[PDB]
Order: sequence, then C-alpha cells, then structure tokens
Amino acid sequence: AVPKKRTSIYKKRIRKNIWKKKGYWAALKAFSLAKSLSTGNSKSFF
Amino acid sequence: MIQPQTHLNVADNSGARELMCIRIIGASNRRYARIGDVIVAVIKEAIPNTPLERSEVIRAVVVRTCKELKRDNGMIIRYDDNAAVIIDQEGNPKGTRIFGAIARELRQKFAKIVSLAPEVL
Amino acid sequence: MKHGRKIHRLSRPADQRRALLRGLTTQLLKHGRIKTTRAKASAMRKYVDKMITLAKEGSLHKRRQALGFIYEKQIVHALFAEVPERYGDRNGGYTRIIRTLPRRGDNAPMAYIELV
Amino acid sequence: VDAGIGVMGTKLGMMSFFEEDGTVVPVTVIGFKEGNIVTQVKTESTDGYNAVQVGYERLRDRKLTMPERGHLNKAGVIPMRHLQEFRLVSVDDFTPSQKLLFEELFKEGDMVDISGTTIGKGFQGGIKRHNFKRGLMTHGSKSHRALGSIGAGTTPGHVYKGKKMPGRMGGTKTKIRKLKIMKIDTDLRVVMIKGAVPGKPGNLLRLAPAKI
RNA sequence: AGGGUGAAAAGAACCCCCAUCGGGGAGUGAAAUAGAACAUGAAACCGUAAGCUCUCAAGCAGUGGGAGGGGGAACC
RNA sequence: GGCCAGUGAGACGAUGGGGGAUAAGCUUCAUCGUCGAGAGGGAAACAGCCCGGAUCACCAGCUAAGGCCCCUAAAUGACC
RNA sequence: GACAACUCUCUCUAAGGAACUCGGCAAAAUAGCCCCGUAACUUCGGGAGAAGGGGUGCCCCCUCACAAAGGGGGUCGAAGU
RNA sequence: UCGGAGAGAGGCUCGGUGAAAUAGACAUGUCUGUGAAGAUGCGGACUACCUGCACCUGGACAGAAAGACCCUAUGAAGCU
RNA sequence: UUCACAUCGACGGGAAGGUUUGGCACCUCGAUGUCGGCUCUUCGCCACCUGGGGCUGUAGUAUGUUCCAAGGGUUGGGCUGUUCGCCCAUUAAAGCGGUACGUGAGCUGGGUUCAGAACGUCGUGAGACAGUUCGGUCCAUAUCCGGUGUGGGCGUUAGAGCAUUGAGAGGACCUUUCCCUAGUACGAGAGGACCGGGAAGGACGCACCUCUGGUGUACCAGUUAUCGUGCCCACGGUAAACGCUGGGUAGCCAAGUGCGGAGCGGAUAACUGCUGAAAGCAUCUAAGUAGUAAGCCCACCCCAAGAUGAGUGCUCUCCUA
RNA sequence: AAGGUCACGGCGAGACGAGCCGUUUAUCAUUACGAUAGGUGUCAAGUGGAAGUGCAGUGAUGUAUGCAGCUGAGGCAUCCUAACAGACCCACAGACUUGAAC
Repeated sequence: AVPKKRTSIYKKRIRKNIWKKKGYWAALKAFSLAKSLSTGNSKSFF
Repeated sequence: MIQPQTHLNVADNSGARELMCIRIIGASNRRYARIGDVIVAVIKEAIPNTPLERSEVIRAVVVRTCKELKRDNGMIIRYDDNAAVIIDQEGNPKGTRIFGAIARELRQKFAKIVSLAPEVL
Repeated sequence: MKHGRKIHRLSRPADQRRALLRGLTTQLLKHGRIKTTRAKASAMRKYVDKMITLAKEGSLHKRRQALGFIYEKQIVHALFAEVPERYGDRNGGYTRIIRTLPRRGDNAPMAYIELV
Repeated sequence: VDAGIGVMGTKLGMMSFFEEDGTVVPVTVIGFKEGNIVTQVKTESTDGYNAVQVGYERLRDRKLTMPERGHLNKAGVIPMRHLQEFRLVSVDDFTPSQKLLFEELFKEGDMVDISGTTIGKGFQGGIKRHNFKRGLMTHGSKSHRALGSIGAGTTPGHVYKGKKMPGRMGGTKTKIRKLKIMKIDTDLRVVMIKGAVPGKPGNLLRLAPAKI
C-alpha cells in the first residue's frame, strides 16, 4: 500500500507529459468551437 | 426442488405423517430432487401404532412438489404440498391407499404407484 | 448493466428527481427560455412535451392530470386555456434545445431551452 | 475450414412453434435485410486457400468507403454493409459474380451451426465471469464476492498467468453447434430455427452447416 | 523563527493593459535583468532552447574498443 | 629489554581421532593449507579445492592450473 | 456527468427453512386494546403479559354509564392497531 | 443451498482546491542453478514493441513501531 | 490340501523420498504474524475411480495383485477449535501429498502466547501448571515486478479500407445407470458376460428470453396518518431509497430454456503379435512390419502478423511544385 | 487527396479511450437500400375498471356510460424538435543493390 521507492525524474516527466498532453488534445476541440462560433449559421450559443 | 432437509407429507396411509428427506438416490446431483425421484427419508412423526416408527430411515418417492413441473404438451402442474410415498426398491409401495393426484409420466417407471391413485390426472 | 433501460435519470435520488422535473418544467412553461445542464434538458423535453399535448385536449380529466403534475396553479389555466391555439397542428416536437457555453465552476455542459 | 458454404442472417426475436404433434418447441427467427451474394472466390494458386466471400445488408453508397465500393464494383454486385467469406474445402465451383444463393439447401442439412457476436456485459467481476463462489455473507466475514486468494507464498513468487481475474465478459463472437433447422417459409424468407442463438434481435448471424 | 536596496529615497512624475494585483515603456541612480517576498548567490528541485541520440528490447546502468553524426577547424 | 597496540566464538579443506548413528555446511581437540586480512586465471554462477601472489605503465612475448566444434582464445590434429 | 466490477447503508427474492456456522451470531418473524385461558414448580409474594386462542376498518341502529364501550345488521380490500 | 435484480453514497470520467505514510540510487522479466544454504540485480535458457487507464493482491523476506515470545545484562521496578 | 513366489511373507540385508517426530543451529529478533476453516489456485505420484494389460488357487459375476496411465474426477452431513479421528446416507470413487504444515498488504478469530476471574494441584508466600474453565477493538487511498481487461504512439518504408492464412497461446474433449444383444455364453445350480449398439441422466461449459418465475425505485392499483391545492370530490408531498402492501412490459437473471463434448485421423507406453537370425531349434527384434489407452499431436471452439520472421490480395489515393 | 479524427444525434457498445450505426430536402417510383434520439399517432403489453354526470341506497357503498382510464425505455408510421456550424490531422510517387523479359 506504501510505495517502496521514489520514481526517477525520467518516469515522472513521462507521466506529467501525458497529463499536460491530455490537455493538449482538448484544446483543438475548443479551437474548432471558436473557429465555428465566428459568426455563422448555427443553432447554439443564443 | 427437494433439498436434503425438507419436510414432506406422505400421500399414502403407510403410517408416516411427515419425514425428512436425506440425500436423494440415483441422480448424482442431490442438490435438487424433483418429481419421480427417490429420497432417503427418515420419518419425523407417525401414527403411533404403525410399523414405521419414530426415526426409521426408509426410502421413498416424491409425488407432489411445489416447484413448477414442465410437461411435453406445454403445461405445468404445481401442487401446494411437498409429498412422498414410502417405497420398496423392487416395486410397489407399502401403503395401500394413496391420497391426492399424481403425475402421469411417473407411470412409465412407477406403475404400481399410479394404479392406486384416485386422480392420475 | 444499463442494457435496455431508457429512463434518463439525473444525478439525484428518485424522489428528488421527480421533484426536479416537476419544478423545472413548471418554470419552463412560465418563462419560455431556461438554462439547465444538458441532461436536465433531455429529461425536461419528455415531460414538457407531455404537458403540452395534455393541454391540446382540454377536457376536465386531463386538466386535473396537469393540475396534479405542475406546481404553480395558474400557469396551468393560462397554459391549456392558451396553447390549443399556439400549438394547433404542430403535432409533437414542441421544445428546442439551443445549447450554449459551459458553466464556469464546473465546466458543466449547459443548455438553454425554448418552446417552438 | 467449413463443411459447406453458409449464409448470414439476422436474429429476429423468438417464439414457439406448436408442432402439429402437439409438442411445444421454442424457436428463433432468422431474417435477411438483403440477400447474400458471392463477391469473390479465391483459389489455391492465385491466393493461399479456397473460400467464397459473401456479403449482406445492401446500403447506400455514401455509407461505404471508396475501397469498398471499388471492391464491390469490380465483381459487378450491389452494395452491401457486411461482408465475410466462408473458407471452404477447396472444391469451389462459384462464379464470384452475384451467385445469389438461397435456402434450397439447409432444409436438407437439418443441423446448422451458427456464429454470432454475443451481447456484451461490460466489465464483469470474478463471481460472474468465471463462476466463482463467495465467502460467507455473515459470521463476521468481511470479504464477500471478492476474488479471494491469488497464489502461493514465496516460491511461485508471482501470479501464474492466465489466472481468472475479472474483466470484460461478452462481445466476442461464438459458435453454436448441431442446432437443427425447422419448418421454414420462403414467401417471407424467414427461418424458424430451433434453439437460442447469440445476440439480441438485430445482429448479424453467420449460419453454416455443421462440422461433425 | 524572522538581519544586510542605495552613498543620498533620488522608492519610481507621465503613458498604455488595467478588478489600482501585476507589468512594458518614460524618469532617477554608476548600476534597478540594485524596484521595494530588492545586497554575492552554491546544491538539491521546476522549466525553457539548441547539438547528437532510444520503441524486438535484458540493465547497481559504468567502463575498455567506437560505428554514425554534430562543434569552434588534433583535442572536447 | 623500553615505549605501545589489536586480539580473545574463527571457517572450511587434508590427516589421526572423541561425542553423534564411523549422520550433518554438527560438535570437540592435535599437525598443516587457503579464506580471515588476497586480488587474478580454472571451476558455468560460486570465501574456505587447483596454479599463483597484485608498485605502475605497455593496442609486446613464454608458460603454470586448465584447455583447442559454436556461443569465447586455441588442432572439428595425429595414430592404438 | 456517466452509470462497469467492487465496499458500505438498504428493499425484495422462486423451492426448501439452520442444511451455513466456533455458536441460528446477524437478518426475518411477533408486537397495540379488548376477550377466553394460563401449567410445572414456590420462600407460597411469585411464576405470569406463562403458554395458547379469538375480535378489532367504515356505515346504520338501541340499549348498558345511558361521557366510553358492548349487542344487531350492512359494505369494502388480498391484507382492517 | 446458489445466487440474482434493484435504490442510495463512494468507485469511474470532466471543472476547482489538493495531502499522506514510504523513499540509497533503481534503465525494477520467467524457469532453474547458485549464493549467509527461499535473488529483477550473479550463470544458462527462454520470454517480452514503448507507454497509459481500470481491476485483483502472490512477491519486492512490502509499511508500522531498534520485537511484546526466548536468552543475556554482576539492567530498572512491583509484590512476597 | 501337495506346491517358496495366486496371495502373506518370519529371520536379516540394500536403497530412494522429504512431507511426521526429531538432531544441528547456518540466514531472519531496527521484527520471517501461528493452528483450523472460507475463496482461489497450480503442481507430484509410487493409481482411490474412470482407459487399456498380464498373472490368478480367474467357470461366469465379484475379485487379488501387479504394468503403462495424472486427461479428468476425487459428495452431504452429526461430534471436536482440532485433514483417514468417526458414525449416518449415498456414491464410479468418495486418494495421498507439495505449494513459508499454499493463501490474514484476501477474509473469520473457534485454539493458543496479554491484562479480569475461578476449579484441582504445587508453593508458608508473592504466584504457578507444553491441566481446565467463561470474557478478550487481528491496521492498509498499490510505487515496482506479477496477473486480468482495454487503449494510445510508434513499427510494418509511399499513405489508407476491408477480407484474411495462420506460428503461438487458450478452453474443451468428463461420468454413472438402465434396455437390445441374452437370460445368451459360462455354470450342478445359484447366479449371470467389457463385443457392440439405444435412451435417460450427473457435473460442467457456451449461450438465450419462447415458456415458468425473481427483481424490476418507468409503471398501474388498495390503503394508513398527516400537510398543501380556499372548500367537498379529485390529486400532490412526506414516512434513513419509494409509507406498507398486491401486479408487472423491457433489461439483467435462474431453480427456465437450447446445445455441447465428435466419423475424429497420426504417432505411441504397458501388452499381444507376424516373418527371423545371431546361436545349423528358439526368441515380438537385432533388419523390417500388424494391432492397441480417457495418455501425446492434429481435429473442435475462441483470440492471434508487435509472428518486429511484423504474412497474404482486390480495391482505393494523389506525380502540379 | 484515399482515409481519418473532432464535432452533432444515440445504441442491444461501453469505467474513460474502444466499438457500431447515424449526420436532413433525411427519396420519388413499379418487389428489398436514406428515419439516429426525442415528440406525436397508432398496436402489442401491464394494471384493471378512470372523471363527471345519472340511477339504487338514510349511509358506508354499489351500479351504467366502459376491457374504459391513466400507463406506451417494445413494434411500425411521422421530418414536429435536434444531427447547424465547423474545425483538424492526412500529401507530391515511396533512398541503396543486383536478377529477368521486351
């Protein structure tokens, strides 16, 4: 239940990178929502 | 659906009045005994003048059972009272008169049982 | 497993989920717009459509149905005494789910209901 | 390899067929959205084995890619969503061009084995995937329904692989064998196939005679 | 437990982003990448950029040999 | 002799023995070896077996114990 | 938001009813007010609410105090504290 | 017996705030063999793209408290 | 009965095992948490039962023993905290073991090694007994290896869609009773054939909702108390999730239903052989060949080209810079 | 570019990624394909006789209108509502050797 030994810098950088990157993928979605919200026919955002 | 600790009635006048089922015979399943099988019933209490007394392990048949009962035609008979009939392992009962209906299919194995019923159905 | 079950249920227990749908539809039929999280939008969609059609047939019995569902008393009388003109021959599909930006604080998807 | 070419239908509910003898038998009901047509045949020389590629569920061209429609087009057939081939003992006598087949055949081969994607039950636990048992529910017990032990002490030093952990249960196709065909109706092009066959009504259902 | 802007507050007029938090110019000062959680500023630890390199791998991870490449044109 | 230490239950191997059951990687003593305090090569790995004793440098050579089909050096060399 | 497994707080579970288990532990089950009856023992106080059995919802009616309760009749549900 | 379905709170995913004990460094395979005689760290063979998330707990002689059982100390203390 | 070896084998001898009781005391006292149950393994055989065989003091039916055989199987209870310690009822049989006397970072704590108390006994006494007796909070949000699932990048050398062979790996090939053979063979009779067919089961495994049902907090209906909708009627709320109850479609389940363990074919082990010398007889073997086991391999069923040995082919996609 | 991914509508798919099917003039027409979710209309199915009014009853309560009424995550029909707007990744012929045929 209790960890044996601290992880390296190596591994941790790997996972933090996966975290942030997991944030990377979820921008270009918001950028599509932006580039579509620039005035255009649509039924959303009253 | 007779576990090995059920109280059955009896369907005859052999002398028993109810009787615990012990560990059915034949089908190696024994976690479930249904119509047409045999069980090792130890008498529970009996009419007190009978040659089947308090706690005499004996072998008997199941003739009525509250669980459903499939058929071929697609009907399902289900009584309300789990019942047995004390048996010998070479045929006939040892109670002469039989109470209540039975199932006709057990005829093809228990002919003498069925002949003595008042309702073969 | 869900398989087959199609009762949209919200984050809430049974009783409170009922109450949320009744209050929330009341306030729709009151204002015409509304802002609820998307899930509540769907769950509304069903019931408010039921009330509309329940007003499309203004007999007493039905009027007492609706009188029993909706909280606010007079929104009902206004409603069934008003709509079989509005929704004459619209024939089902009464709402509209024009959606909108999420909710700062949860980033909870948030939508915005109409009646049309 | 399979005994003969087969078809693929669709599960359509179940029912009972009262046999005129007066016995009750359950059945399912197989249906074809669109008819099975051969769309290929591969030899032992040109390709590595022998098989015929049938297709099912004709669909609009849009629904379907360019490589597909080209593959379908080359053989001169209609579109079709599903597409599978029966590898067949290398005796193929089929023109890969739209030999629309039929059930003139399964009524003779009165035992059919079908291949169906079962239904899917998510991430089921130990007690249900593998038919485990469970600890006592009372008597101070504190581990119900949990997977219990895993292995031995220091020596095995780990968990033998292929251990029966929990995991995803359904969703992979399964056979069902020596399942017998039963009175069929060609006007409705429906099959009344006894038994119970993988899948809630509406999934593709391969269907091919036995491999006894 | 909590010390050390500057020699002198000369501690930042004015402008812009501006919920007046915090900043970029302008100005002061020799210097403010000395600007007020401000004097030298090490190591652990957190990033950034450039050079070469790891996805059939096996290792107290260094060492002797050095393929290939990058550097100022034999040494790293 | 002076000035001063550390050490005080060693281990195994060979031999002669006691105890044990001529059992123990057991225990106990006597005479030697290695380890302890000692590297290196053979033993696949492997304190206590074999050769051997490390001041350093050498991209020089001859051998000991052991070895010469491949992984690893060296005859898949001779004849009985 | 979704609604995996699994732990907990809970409801139900066909047929059997302790077979589970160290032990029916933990659940479930009785239960209120009237009315009948209440044993072995005993220090003769107790046991004893022993045990066990029955009715009880609403309407109508007159009596017994004639405040309650009881008697008669009816109606309803599967189930009447 | 012999499980099963269900509601709630957690678990799960997304937005916000954000600990912990442990921690030589870990680039942290399986079987056998060896070895202070029960090794991911040595030898031989097999096996294994890199790296996530959920889930279980057999190992890392896993964490916790310089054992509380046993013994010792010309230890301490209580009682007779 | 005679007959050493069908069977038991006195007297003595030679081994393998490593699990009982032990001997040493080598690791571990800055800690390696004990007995027995639950759940889940997996492995060994010297084999209890199912498959085949000799020999039998085997007429048959039972056997007794050995031989190859671990693929499978190896009940439910009563008593005790207590694995052949045991009676009951079966059953084909109801094995012995290893896995830190498997498994407490998975569970219980009945026992033992805590503080209370008492009985017998020892001690004048405090107290004590590997004697007994009643009570006595067994802690945990996985870093890593391991395992079950599922993904993403990247490799597959242009880039992609489908279909796919399959090296490898996995699950399953299990087992009883009846009937025909046939009361036949065999037997003085009692009894009563394993050569092959046919059915019913059993455990198990994969599924499915047609039926029977469980739950179904979507739903309908009865109803208790109370508050609200002005009021009567009709409703709504409330009673650890819905007050308590009846009924229930779908879903998921089972005590329900459907199916499944195969013509299988190839090598074999024990064993029986065929031809046949070494050895001018013989011998299953030395040459060569035949039969034959639930055991091995393929077949069956499910994955599977990350099989970096990265396969296959029929379609697509663009050569303007 | 072929193909994707995202987005949008959801599922007999699912812990999240996955999967799978949609994504509107959502045909029109002479025998199958273009209804994805909702709503609506109808039918299976469940429960079981609604409300109001009338009649019979002094009153509980019954009775007729009436397999009605509330149900309608299942079946088809229906574009009424929503699949609008988009956005993004993806490229230019796939280095080096000989062999062979014209």
